[PDB]
Amino acid sequence: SMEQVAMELRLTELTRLLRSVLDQLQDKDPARIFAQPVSLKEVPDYLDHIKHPMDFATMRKRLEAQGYKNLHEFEEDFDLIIDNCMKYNARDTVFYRAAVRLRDQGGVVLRQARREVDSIG
Repeated sequence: SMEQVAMELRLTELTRLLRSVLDQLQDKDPARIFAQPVSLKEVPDYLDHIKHPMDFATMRKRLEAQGYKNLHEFEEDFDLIIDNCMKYNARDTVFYRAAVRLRDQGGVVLRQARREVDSIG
């Protein structure tokens, strides 16, 4: 149907906008702390601590399959990156501090992304 096509075009355009958002958020992680999944070979207990691991590469795979239906879903995964790190790592660590700085900086980006998603529809 044409209606199904129009919905698919909207999803495609959302995917475009979320790719630009993802790029901008990942630039706020110049250390690349959040680039890849935590390795279960290197942190064998991780899944005892963190139930839903998340990282920028895993987000990018979902994005490229057009797997985010709305900005809320994308934000959920970004918040998991931050929140997982702030739980597993202590306040005095480079990891935790990197997560705080990512959250603070990413807030700016996400605030305008929401306006754009609402504005363009």
